[PDB]
Amino acid sequence: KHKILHRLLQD
Amino acid sequence: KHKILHRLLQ
Amino acid sequence: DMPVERILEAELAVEPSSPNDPVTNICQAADKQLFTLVEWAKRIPHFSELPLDDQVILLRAGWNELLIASFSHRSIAVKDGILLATGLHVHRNSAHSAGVGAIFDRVLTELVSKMRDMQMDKTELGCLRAIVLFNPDSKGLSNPAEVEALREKVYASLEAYCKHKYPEQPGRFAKLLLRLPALRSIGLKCLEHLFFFKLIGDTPIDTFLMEMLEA
Amino acid sequence: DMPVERILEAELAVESSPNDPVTNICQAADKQLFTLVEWAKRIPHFSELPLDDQVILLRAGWNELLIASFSHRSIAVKDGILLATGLHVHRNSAHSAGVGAIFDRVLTELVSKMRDMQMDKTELGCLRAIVLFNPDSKGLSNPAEVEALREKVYASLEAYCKHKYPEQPGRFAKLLLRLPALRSIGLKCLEHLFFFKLIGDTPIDTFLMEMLEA
Ligand SMILES: Cc1ccc(-c2ccccc2)cc1-c1cc(/C=C/C(=O)O)ccc1O
Ligand SMILES: Cc1ccc(-c2ccccc2)cc1-c1cc(/C=C/C(=O)O)ccc1O
Ligand SMILES: [Cl-]
Ligand SMILES: [Cl-]
Repeated sequence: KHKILHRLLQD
Repeated sequence: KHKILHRLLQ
Repeated sequence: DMPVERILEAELAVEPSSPNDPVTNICQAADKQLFTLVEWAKRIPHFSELPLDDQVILLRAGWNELLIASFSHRSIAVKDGILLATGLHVHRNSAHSAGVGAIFDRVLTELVSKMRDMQMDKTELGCLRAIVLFNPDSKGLSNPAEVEALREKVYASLEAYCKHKYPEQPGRFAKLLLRLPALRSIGLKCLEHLFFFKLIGDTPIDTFLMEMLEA
Repeated sequence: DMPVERILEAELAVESSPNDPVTNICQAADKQLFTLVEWAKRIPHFSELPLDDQVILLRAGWNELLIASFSHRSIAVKDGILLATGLHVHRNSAHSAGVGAIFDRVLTELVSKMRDMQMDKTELGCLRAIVLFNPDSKGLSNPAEVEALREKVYASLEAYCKHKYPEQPGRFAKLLLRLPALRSIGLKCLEHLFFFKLIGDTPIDTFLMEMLEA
C-alpha cells in the first residue's frame, strides 16, 4: 500500500 | 603497531 | 526562477530522565515532522509542478536529511543538546543512556555548533534544504535533468543572497555547501538507528514514518 | 598560500571468476594507499601539520580520496571502472562479485557526472585536497588550522573555475555538490571492505588492513 505520501501530495 | 602510515610520512 | 524570498517564506510557514525518553521522542517527532515536510516542499517554487511520482521519489530520498537539517538549526539555541519538535531537549547524558550517544556528539560538532558559529540564517537553511530536496541523484526520477536544473537555480539564488547579505565573507557560500557531506553521513547513521528501532519494536506501527522505512 | 598549480602537480606526479573483482579491489586499494601518501606530501602545507594530525587526516579520508581517483580514471571506460591493478570492472562482473549496487552508484553519481562536465585534473586535485583537509576528522589537535587550509583550497579552486570556465558560473558549486555523493559511496565501499575482512577475502598484514584496524 504505502500511499500516505501520495495522498498528502495530492491535496 | 599500526605505524605503516607514520613511517611512510617521513 | 527561484527566489530566496519564497524559500524563506516556506521555512517560516512551517517552523515557529528515563533512558527510553529520547527514542520515544525521536520517533514521535520524526513522524510529526513528515506531515509538515510535505507542506514545506509544496511551498518550494516548482516542486509541485514536478510529476507526482518524482515528488514522491524526492521526498522519499530526502526526508531524513531534510528533517536532520531542521532540528539541527532549531538547536542553535540549546546548550549542548538537541531540540526535538516534541519540545523535548535531548542532552548528552540522556542521549548516551539511550544508545544514540555517538550520533548525538557528531550532530553537535558537525552541524549544530557549525551552524551556530557561522550564524546560518533561515534563508540559508531553507536554500540548503531546497538543494537536498532537489536531489538529482535520487533513483527512478523521470527527468533527473529538470531536478538538476531546479537544484542549480537554488544554489544560484543562494550564492547571490550570501554575497549580497554577507559581503565580507566570500567563502560563506562554499562553507554552506560543504556542510552537506556531514549531513549525508549523519543521515545514514540516523537512518541506521531507525531501522534498529523498528527491528526491536520501539517505532510505533502504521505511521507515516513507518511508511518511509517500508516503502 | 595554496596555488592550484601545485595541486595539479601532485595529481600528475602519482597518476571470468566472480572472485576476480574483490581480489582486484583489495590489491588495488592497498597499492594506491602507498601512492596516496606521496600525493598528500605534495599538497601545499600538508607536510607542515603535526604528524599525528597528518595521520588522522589520511586515516579519515583515504577511502574517499582513492574513490575520487579511480572514478575520475574511469571516465574513458565504457560502463565500467578501471582499477589501479589494470582490471576493468564491468557491470555483470560487479554483480556476480557482490558489488553490483555500489557499481551502479559509482557510475551514475561519480563517473558519468565527472565525464559529462569534463572535470579536469586540477578540479579533481582540489576536491581531493578539500577531502584531505577535513576539519571534521576526529582528534585533530587543531581543526581550525585544517579548516583554514580547506578554505584556501576552495578559494583557489573557485577562482580557477571562474578564470578557466567563465561561461559556467555554477561550475564551482557543481564540483562541491559531488562531495555528498562521494561521502555516501565511500561509506558503502567501506562497508564492503569490512565484510571482505570479516569473511577473509582481504589479504592480511597490509597497509589496507592497517587502515581498517587502526
Ligand atoms: C532517527 C533519528 C535517530 C537519532 C537521532 C539523534 C539522536 C541524538 C542526537 C542527534 C540525533 C535523530 C533521529 C531523527 C530525528 C528526527 C526528528 C526531527 C525533529 O524533532 O524535528 C528526524 C529524523 C531523524 O533521523
Ligand atoms: C572497497 C571497495 C569496494 C567496492 C568498490 C567498487 C565496486 C564496484 C564498482 C565500483 C567500486 C571499490 C572499493 C575500493 C576500491 C579502491 C581501488 C582503487 C583503485 O583501483 O585505484 C579503493 C577504495 C575502495 O573503497
Ligand atoms: Cl568545511
Ligand atoms: Cl548536483
